[PDB]
Amino acid sequence: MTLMIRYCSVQACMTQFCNDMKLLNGIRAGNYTFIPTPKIICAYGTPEICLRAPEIRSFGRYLPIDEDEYSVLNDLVASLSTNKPKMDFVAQMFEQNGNQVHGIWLDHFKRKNDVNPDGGGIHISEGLKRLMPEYCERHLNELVYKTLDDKVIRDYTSDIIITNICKGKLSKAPKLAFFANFYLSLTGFNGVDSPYLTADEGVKNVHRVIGLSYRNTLSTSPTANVDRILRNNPGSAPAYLTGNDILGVLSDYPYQNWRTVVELLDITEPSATAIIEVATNQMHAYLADKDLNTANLFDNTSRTYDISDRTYPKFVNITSNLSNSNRRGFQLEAMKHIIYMARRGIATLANTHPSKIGNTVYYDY
Amino acid sequence: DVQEQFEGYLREEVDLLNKFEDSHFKQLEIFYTKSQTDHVINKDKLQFNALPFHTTLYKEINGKRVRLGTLLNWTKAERLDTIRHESMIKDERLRRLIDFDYGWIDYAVVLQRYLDEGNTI
Amino acid sequence: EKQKLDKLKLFETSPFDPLTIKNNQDVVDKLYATQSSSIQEVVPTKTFATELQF
Amino acid sequence: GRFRYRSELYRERDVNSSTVFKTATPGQYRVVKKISAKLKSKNANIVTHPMNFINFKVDDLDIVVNAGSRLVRGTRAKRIITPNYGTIYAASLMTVLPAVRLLSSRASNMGALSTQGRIALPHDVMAPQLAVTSSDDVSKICVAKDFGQFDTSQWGQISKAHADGVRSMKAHYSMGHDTLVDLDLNDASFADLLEVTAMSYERPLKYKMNGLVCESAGVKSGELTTQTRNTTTNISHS
Amino acid sequence: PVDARTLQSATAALAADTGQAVNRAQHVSMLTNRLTTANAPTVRAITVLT
Amino acid sequence: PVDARTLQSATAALAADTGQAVNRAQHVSMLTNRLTTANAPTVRAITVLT
Amino acid sequence: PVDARTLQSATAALAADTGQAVNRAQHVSMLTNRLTTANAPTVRAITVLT
Amino acid sequence: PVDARTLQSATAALAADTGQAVNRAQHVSMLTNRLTTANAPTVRAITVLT
Amino acid sequence: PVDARTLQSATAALAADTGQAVNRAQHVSMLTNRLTTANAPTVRAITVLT
Repeated sequence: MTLMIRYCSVQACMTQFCNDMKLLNGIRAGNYTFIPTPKIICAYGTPEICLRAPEIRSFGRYLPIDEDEYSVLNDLVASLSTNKPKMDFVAQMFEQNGNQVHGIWLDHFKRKNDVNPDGGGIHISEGLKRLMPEYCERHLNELVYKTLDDKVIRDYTSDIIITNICKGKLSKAPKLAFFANFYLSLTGFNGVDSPYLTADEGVKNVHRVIGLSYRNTLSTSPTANVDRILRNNPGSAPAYLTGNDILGVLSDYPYQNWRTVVELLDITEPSATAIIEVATNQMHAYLADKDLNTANLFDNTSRTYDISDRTYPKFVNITSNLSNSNRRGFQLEAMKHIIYMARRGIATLANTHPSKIGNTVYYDY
Repeated sequence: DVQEQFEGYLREEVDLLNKFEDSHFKQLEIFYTKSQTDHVINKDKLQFNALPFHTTLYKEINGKRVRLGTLLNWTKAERLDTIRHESMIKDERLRRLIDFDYGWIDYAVVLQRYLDEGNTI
Repeated sequence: EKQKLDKLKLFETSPFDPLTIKNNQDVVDKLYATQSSSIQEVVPTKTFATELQF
Repeated sequence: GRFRYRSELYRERDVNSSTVFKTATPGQYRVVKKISAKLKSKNANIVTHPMNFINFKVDDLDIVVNAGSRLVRGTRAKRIITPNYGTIYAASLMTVLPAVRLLSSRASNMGALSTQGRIALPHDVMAPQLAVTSSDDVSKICVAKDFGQFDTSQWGQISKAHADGVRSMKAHYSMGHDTLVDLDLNDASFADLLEVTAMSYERPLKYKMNGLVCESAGVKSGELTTQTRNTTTNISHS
Repeated sequence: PVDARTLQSATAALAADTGQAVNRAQHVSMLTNRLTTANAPTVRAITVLT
Repeated sequence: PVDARTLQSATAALAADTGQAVNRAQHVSMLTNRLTTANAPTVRAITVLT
Repeated sequence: PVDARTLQSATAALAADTGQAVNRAQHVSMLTNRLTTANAPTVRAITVLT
Repeated sequence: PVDARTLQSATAALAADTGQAVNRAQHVSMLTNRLTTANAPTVRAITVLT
Repeated sequence: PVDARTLQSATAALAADTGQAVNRAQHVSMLTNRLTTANAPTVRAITVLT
């Protein structure tokens, strides 16, 4: 992707990518080797991409793949990654070496907000029990043992993958957060010609149709926002808490009880209200990228496009009354179709309803 | 008529995906020999042995089969001497390459075809 | 060709759209199970909520 | 420790008394791997051994720390990374980190020649130059400066100037000592932390790798501090 | 024998007349959450007996 | 042939006109829960015949 | 010796009367979250001693 | 040239003065959901011409 | 030196009196959102100076 923005076209870059895929080592375990199908790219969990438009991630869902084929591919890619080996490794390290946290961090991380740990009697899930102060110590030890990296965890992961695949056990893929079919109509151009002269024709066409982005208008990940809120107000929340963990535990519970949740994580009010607001307005970003580890994804070509509030009214038409998070998620869903169409120099407007349902009836707005 | 064009483009995407997967399997058919068995993930029963050197793992769902991938069992490495082996290597230059590390064996035999084309470096 | 017609007729056979279906389902999911037993005695069940809102 | 797990994947020949054990099940074996490793990462060391980071002695300004080497794509000079010691790192987090955070933060509705404005997406960052290079107006000129081997210039006077600039903030914090003393991080007054950061800035620091030990009195390539010092020097030059 | 007609239509009207909220505790949900038709034949025979 | 406004748009307009919320059961929800346009041509023909 | 009677019956009645809502914040929550029967035997005997 | 101000500062006051619920449907949502700044320069040019 | 007492109790009292809700937009949220005690010691010094 970062190559395509500079000196490389879709034809050359895609040929290079396919040849790179063809030579990958494959999952090696014991004296057996698994080479999975190359159709895992369009599957959920991997960047779901169409070959002619590789920039748009998570676009493979809308492709007319057979439902059964797509389901089996999703289970395959879900089973290709497991978290059991790391848990087993950490558990055995704890059972063999014991506690590793200092006493200063033991006494410093204590409940201060003076709130009943039982809560309102609500169901305390596993993550909440992990992050709650009275059970902090064990959790802290896990962090230490999550630091250590060694060959054996990945050899065990490969062995588990091989056994599970061959035995017929496919992990059940998680559901998709957002999915909607958007129906397009013609419209006019909005953008300005691309300064990237060397870039491929598709990217320049997208720049001409939609426009270019800027750092002021660039969207911010919810995890980074929660991290900023936590860091700007030290002492309000325990230092070990990260934006990812709070976002996950909030995404587990219904929003109606979210406040109670932040009371059990010992989050003082200045951080609590801001975290609640961020979760309310920006849960779509976390739910969209929940199942994919985006640590190694810096989509430069996708970032150059202007997908923000400045271009939503001119290209997306949603009339239903929805919450802000769902509205933004569906706006990105429509933007995916808009970008795919605009790669070919055609500017379109997305709508949530077909123009001609029946041979006699025609719909508007 | 933009919607129909969009649907046609998605259908072309599916066709390209199928061609790309087929090309990948055909290309991997030369590094290891042609697949010897088609092992069904759920329907068939295997005890992790008596599986050939190269197998195609499929999965059956709703009266249809999909192609999960390929399994290679390195115990039955004899099949690999069908394509690459020291017997075919004859030219004195590549014997030392074979002895240095066996990993070049494949490339070595490929080079020999060039040498059997009559051209010498 | 029949599948496209069926999907299109789904839009007109009901007043909801997948966006609104997701929005409505985001409200009652996991709501009943999370609350305590006493509160569970005084709130509708998840099936009841789905029946009311759909 | 020893990490053990059950594998139904090996063969009978591979069974040896060291690693893989033939178990009761005819086809299932037990493979063990002996591990002994040090938790060298910053977070694991922070949780396990915080006294090193908290307690500070004067002698820690003289001890050596291992350096790292990073090769780059191309034929550019090899990069050497010289991390600061734990106590100095904690002091830098307390004192210098706010300046770096403020420098990194640039927001809308600000002038270009502002502290944040002066210091991703290539088009946006290079936008003024992109507009200037394509314009009928000829008064506007673009000047580009690249500074190399300025560590020798960083040695000496301007390092002390940075130290004095850091020291200038001690007048706003009451409790303080005349000279450097051993301190406790959570009990020391901010003046002592500022003074220790100034000493770390101005004093030469010793680094070792591959059996070679060297001292630096310039930028020292200390993380979280190179950008600020370099941009301040460049601003003064301009 | 009795006609097997679901109580869904009747219970929907009960929720409509007295506002029933998912996130609120009300007296109406106490009646609905304990509507069990398991012991209907026994009560039917008692009504005939009376 | 006819030209018709989207059913979802009209439902949104009516829901905004009244107080319609997904948490609490209401009568407007009962009205707007079974709006079907599937048999529109038959009713149109019946109207013309009448 | 004392009987074992669950607090769920009484708590539900309190929640119904006060209109307890999970999302909102009321004073009835400041009473239910502090309902602990841990030190009942101590207060039971202090009642007798008075 | 004009200044760049996020609409959230002004929208926060509008939400607070009225009652905005993430679940209910109101008239304030209709006004806020269609707030567009994309065509600001054209309208600004219209204002001067008038 | 100053004492360190968590303002959770004060916030809960304020929240209950105003009936603050997670899913609405009230004026109490704007007051509650920006309770920053980072700059407290400087304001404490200013108070003594007056």
